[PDB]
Order: sequence, then structure tokens, then C-alpha cells
Amino acid sequence: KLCSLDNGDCDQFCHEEQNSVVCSCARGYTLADNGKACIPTGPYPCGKQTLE
Amino acid sequence: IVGGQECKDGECPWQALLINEENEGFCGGTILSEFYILTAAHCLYQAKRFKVRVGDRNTEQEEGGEAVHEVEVVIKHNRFTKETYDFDIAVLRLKTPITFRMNVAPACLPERDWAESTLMTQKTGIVSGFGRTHEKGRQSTRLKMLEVPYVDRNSCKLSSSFIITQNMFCAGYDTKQEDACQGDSGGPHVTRFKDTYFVTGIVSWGEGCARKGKYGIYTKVTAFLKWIDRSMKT
Ligand SMILES: C[C@@H](C(=O)N1CCOCC1)N1CC[C@H](NS(=O)(=O)c2ccc(-c3ccc(Cl)s3)s2)C1=O
Ligand SMILES: [Ca+2]
Repeated sequence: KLCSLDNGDCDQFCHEEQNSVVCSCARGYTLADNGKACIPTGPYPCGKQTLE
Repeated sequence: IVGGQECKDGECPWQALLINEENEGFCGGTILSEFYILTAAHCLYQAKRFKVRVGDRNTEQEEGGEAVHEVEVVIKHNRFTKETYDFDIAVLRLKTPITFRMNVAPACLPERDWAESTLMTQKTGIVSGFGRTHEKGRQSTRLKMLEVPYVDRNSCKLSSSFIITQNMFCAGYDTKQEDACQGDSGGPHVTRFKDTYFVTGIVSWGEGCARKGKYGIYTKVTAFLKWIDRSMKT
């Protein structure tokens, strides 16, 4: 259930509140409109291998 | 690193190298942000004065991405102790900010509860460094990485001739010939989750390198998240 079922469909951090999944992201990412995906705010975000 | 493979172009961008007065690496570090490096407290005794090099993969050629940075403040955990290597963690503030580019980027700091239930329960983590290529060998001139399995905490305590505190965890192999080694100390242990890499450990100690019935011992970063946060503000 919730966060124990495939990380709650979250890209990164998953937390359970009032029997409901709440997703969040590392510093330098913003949560997308769908409330699940994490979008980098700028160049060279944390945790990504570099390509240019 | 004993075994494993070379970090290819762009694959280990959070790697830092602590270098002595002779420009020789004696320990590793992890890039956390433009001003901060995570390392092991025990490393802060292996040189009177040192600098931090980033963006390097081959210590014998100039690739164009390398940068040396001076240290402004050394923040060592006050509860650190040489008797057991308990609380083996330090944070370094640099004099000038790191400019991110190809081969130079930070690793993500995770949240404690999520990291413990979801990252540290994954099958493996990744360790990296320029340290020895075998227990009695020389240091590597090439940056290497190696996938290391998380090891059951009970099995680890049974295998060890030295105390494994609540601030440590074990990773690696029972008999397979693959491990971190001397010189890799202070370096990154990271865990991949949906193509994003989070800091999960700091290379700390072992009874030699890749010995049978022995594992690599790492500082448990998740126990130090509030401490790290505090250090990066003051
Ligand atoms: C058991 C330990 C030791 O002397 N301790 C640990 C507990 O605190 C007191 C002293 N020890 C024995 C010799 C060894 N030194 S060493 O071979 O230069 C060495 C440094 C780092 C090593 C690592 C192997 C795997 C990981 Cl992870 S890192 S292998 C080492 O660290
Ligand atoms: Ca180089």
C-alpha cells in the first residue's frame, strides 16, 4: 500500500499522510503539475551523470 | 578500487580528490554543492595542508575539465574517535565555488526515512575512487567505480574483528575479488533510483581489501543528514 507499492508512483521522495501518498524532490528540482515527477530547475541538477 | 571498471566520460561527476602538497591524492570526497565537499573525518590527519581537485579521470593527462580548490573551513564531527572510527564524517567549505560542467556535478542528499526504507534496501550501491587496485599495490591513475551489494547487518557484525556501530554499514562481497581500498577513503558511496544518484555512504575502513569473509565498512550518511544540513549553513 501507498509508498510501499512501487514508491507510490513518485519519481523521488515518498511520504504517507492521512492514508494518502505525498511526493517530493531533492533540492534543485520542482514537483510537476501531476504531483509525482521531479523537474530540474536549472543546469547540472544533483544526481545526474553529465552529457555536455 | 579492487576490480570494477573505469568511470567513463561523465559517469562519476560528484567525485572529489583530496591532494597533498606534492599534488598526490590521499583520500576522496563527494561534491554536495558549489561550496561543499563531504569526506571522512579520519582523512583530516593524513596531511598538514591539502586542496580539493574535481573534474579529473586520468591523473597522467590534462583533459581540460580539472579544477583545484582551496579549503576555507574544515568541519569535523566532534564525536569522532580514532579508537573505532565511529562518527567518521567531515564537511569542507571551499574558498571559491565549483563551476559545474562535464565531469563536475553534485550528488543528491536524500531524506532519512525514504533513504532507509527505499535506497538502502536496494540490491546494490556504487563506490568510486583513485585508491589502490589491490591491497599491496599502487594507487590508480584512472578513476574507477564498482557496484557493491548491501550486506545484511547481522552477517557483517559476525564477520568483523572490530565493532560495527550504529553509524556504520557494510557492503561488498564475501569471497569475490572486488572492494574499495586504501586511498578511496572519504569517497562516494551512492545509490541509483530511477536514473538519479543519491549519497548513501562515505568510504571508511576494512580489514585489508577484498579479503575472504570480510566486507567494506562505510559511514552511514542517513544518520548524519541533520548534521550535514547544519554544517552547510554555518
Ligand atoms: C580495521 C582497520 C583499522 O585499523 N581500524 C578500524 C576501526 O577503527 C580503528 C582502526 N584497518 C586495518 C588496516 C586498514 N588500513 S588500509 O588497508 O590502509 C585500508 C583503508 C581503507 C580500506 C577500505 C577497504 C574497504 C573500504 Cl569500504 S575502505 S582498507 C584499516 O582501515
Ligand atoms: Ca587529468
